[PDB]
Amino acid sequence: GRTCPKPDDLPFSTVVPLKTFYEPGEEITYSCKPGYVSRGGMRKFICPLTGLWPINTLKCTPRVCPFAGILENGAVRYTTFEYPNTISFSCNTGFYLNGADSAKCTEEGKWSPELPVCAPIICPPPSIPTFATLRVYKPSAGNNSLYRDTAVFECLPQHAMFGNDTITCTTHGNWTKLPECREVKCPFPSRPDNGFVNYPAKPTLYYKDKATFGCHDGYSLDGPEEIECTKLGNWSAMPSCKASCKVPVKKATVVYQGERVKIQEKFKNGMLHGDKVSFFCKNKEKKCSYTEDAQCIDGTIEVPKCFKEHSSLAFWKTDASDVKPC
Ligand SMILES: *[C@@H]1O[C@H](CO)[C@@H](O[C@@H]2O[C@H](CO)[C@@H](O[C@@H]3O[C@H](CO[C@H]4O[C@H](CO)[C@@H](O)[C@H](O)[C@@H]4O[C@@H]4O[C@H](CO)[C@@H](O)[C@H](O)[C@H]4NC(C)=O)[C@@H](O)[C@H](O[C@H]4O[C@H](CO)[C@@H](O)[C@H](O)[C@@H]4O[C@@H]4O[C@H](CO)[C@@H](O[C@@H]5O[C@H](CO)[C@@H](O)[C@H](O)[C@@H]5O)[C@H](O)[C@H]4NC(C)=O)[C@@H]3O)[C@H](O)[C@H]2NC(C)=O)[C@H](O)[C@H]1NC(C)=O
Ligand SMILES: *[C@@H]1O[C@H](CO)[C@@H](O[C@@H]2O[C@H](CO)[C@@H](O[C@@H]3O[C@H](CO[C@H]4O[C@H](CO)[C@@H](O)[C@H](O)[C@@H]4O[C@@H]4O[C@H](CO)[C@@H](O)[C@H](O)[C@H]4NC(C)=O)[C@@H](O)[C@H](O[C@H]4O[C@H](CO)[C@@H](O)[C@H](O)[C@@H]4O[C@@H]4O[C@H](CO)[C@@H](O[C@H]5O[C@H](CO)[C@@H](O)[C@H](O)[C@@H]5O)[C@H](O)[C@H]4NC(C)=O)[C@@H]3O)[C@H](O)[C@H]2NC(C)=O)[C@H](O)[C@H]1NC(C)=O
Ligand SMILES: *[C@@H]1O[C@H](CO)[C@@H](O[C@@H]2O[C@H](CO)[C@@H](O[C@@H]3O[C@H](CO[C@@H]4O[C@H](CO)[C@@H](O)[C@H](O)[C@@H]4O[C@@H]4O[C@H](CO)[C@@H](O)[C@H](O)[C@H]4NC(C)=O)[C@@H](O)[C@H](O)[C@@H]3O)[C@H](O)[C@H]2NC(C)=O)[C@H](O)[C@H]1NC(C)=O
Ligand SMILES: *[C@@H]1O[C@H](CO)[C@@H](O[C@@H]2O[C@H](CO)[C@@H](O[C@H]3O[C@H](CO[C@H]4O[C@H](CO)[C@@H](O)[C@H](O)[C@@H]4O)[C@@H](O)[C@H](O[C@@H]4O[C@H](CO)[C@@H](O)[C@H](O)[C@@H]4O)[C@@H]3O)[C@H](O)[C@H]2NC(C)=O)[C@H](O)[C@H]1NC(C)=O
Repeated sequence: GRTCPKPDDLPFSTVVPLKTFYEPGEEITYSCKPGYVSRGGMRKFICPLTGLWPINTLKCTPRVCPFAGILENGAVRYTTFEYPNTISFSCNTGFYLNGADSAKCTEEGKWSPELPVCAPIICPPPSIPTFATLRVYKPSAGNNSLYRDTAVFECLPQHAMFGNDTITCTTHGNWTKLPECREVKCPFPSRPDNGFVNYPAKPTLYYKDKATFGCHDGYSLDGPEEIECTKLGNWSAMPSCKASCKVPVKKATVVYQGERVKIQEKFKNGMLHGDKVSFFCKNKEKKCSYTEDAQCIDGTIEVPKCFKEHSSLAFWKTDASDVKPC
């Protein structure tokens, strides 16, 4: 007699019982696979005497989970919302994901886990360190702060801040490192030889107290006029009063700070300690002029050997300063 052959394999379906041939009268059942549905549901068929399976209209399609394309204050990555697809979640800047960062459309057509929600990152009010005060703080969310809000500490008078005055509200709802404020003391600064020092009239000097230095005529400071008590207990500097130099020649054109000057004119009131200058010398061979340097150090300046004075107009090809350069 005729038999029906092995039934067609339709997409996303199973057939029960599955055999390679059937006697007329035997029943098969097509079902959608878990996670699929079809217009009509299960199709049952009985092998007819002709041995021909009739037409099967079963169309098995994925279950569709509910629309999950919008995360308030964030983003969803998805292709479609159908079984068995995963969707991914993330939050805009300043929000955190309250829930799982992914979810799956299950064979039952619901999301697992449940869809998350985005919420504002918040820090509680910050603690004030000891001997610190709070300059810049205003809450931006009820009484709490929002992500990347800042607070600024300043120390009490006579206290140095170790660390940094500005804290930020982090992603972890806690603030960045607090700074410490300790009291710091400096010794009295030493009066320099050939000068004086002024600092405030009181028995101890603290962080940020200023001392100013002066020199007697004929001396200048070899460092800054004003110094301050630093966070490490020492002073910003300790300058000396150093001796000025007499102009070492009666008349000469020199280079000072990259320009030609008359040394008698530019330094009519002496040369300060530090003042550097270049004297002009003649190369007799190549009939041209070169410079050698000289510096005022604590009342002494060494004019180069090559320099020849009584410079008006005399020596062949005139003053070294007026001769063509080498
Ligand atoms: C706000 O709120 C937040 C929420 O919690 C807080 O955030 C936390 O920050 C703290 C740290 O302050 C975190 O805890 C700590 O985690 C440290 C890092 O762990 C990583 O490395 C571990 C190595 O064993 C490993 O177990 C982890 O897997 C982890 O690794 C990584 O994985 C990520 C991916 O997920 C990768 O991207 C990373 O690249 C990868 N990194 C690594 C290294 O693999 C941890 O070190 C720290 O331990 C200290 O404190 C413990 C206190 O009980 C103590 O038991 C530990 O021993 C340790 O201490 C020190 O010991 C270590 C050695 O174990 C010393 O280090 C070495 O010295 C060797 C010399 O012999 C040298 O050879 C080595 O090279 C090395 O230098 C170290 O010197 C010791 N230090 C001291 C002082 O003794 C701790 O467990 C916490 O997990 C964070 N949580 C969160 C949610 O963020 C935040 O703190 C809050 N903020 C404020 C301001 O309060
Ligand atoms: C910045 O952030 C800070 C910190 O959070 C914040 O400061 C907070 O500010 C709020 C308000 O300014 C303070 O709190 C609450 O104030 C209560 C006083 O008033 C009420 O009455 C007025 C009347 O005009 C009404 O208008 C108010 O709305 C309010 O009453 C309401 O009453 C109706 C009745 O019709 C209810 O329908 C409402 O639910 C109720 N509303 C509210 C909001 O409560 C004060 O009494 C409360 O105190 C509570 O909660 C405290 C939590 O810390 C707790 O310490 C207290 O002890 C007290 O809790 C009491 O708990 C008892 C048990 O432990 C309970 O016992 C009896 O009741 C039940 C019976 O069923 C049983 O438990 C028991 O058998 C017994 O009979 C008490 O009932 C219960 N008391 C109350 C009143 O419920 C609230 O504090 C905050 O205190 C304050 N927080 C801090 C830390 O300062 C600030 O506002 C923020 N800044 C900004 C700008 O936002
Ligand atoms: C205590 O420690 C703190 C933590 O380390 C210190 O804070 C840090 O300060 C430094 C410098 O002050 C910050 O870094 C620098 O950032 C520069 C990048 O700046 C940007 O410029 C881009 C243009 O090319 C913009 O597209 C960016 O938006 C950004 O912005 C602007 O910056 C302007 C000032 O320059 C400002 O006027 C604008 O309003 C602002 N605009 C915007 C949108 O931001 C780099 O060029 C530098 O090389 C360097 O990286 C550093 O970021 C900051 N720490 C953190 C976590 O942000 C703090 O200084 C210290 N306190 C003390 C007293 O030392
Ligand atoms: C006011 O206060 C303090 C004194 O209380 C002064 O601080 C001192 O300043 C010096 C330099 O400014 C610092 O010490 C050393 O710093 C550098 C770099 O140090 C780094 O590199 C070393 C490797 O050499 C390594 O350990 C670390 O990575 C470190 O960060 C060094 O090059 C140098 O180190 C040596 O100093 C020795 C003298 O003590 C010599 O024998 C060595 O040959 C070499 O020069 C340098 O000394 C410190 O910060 C600090 N020192 C101490 C002891 O406290 C501060 O300068 C002063 N200011 C004023 C204005 O008076």
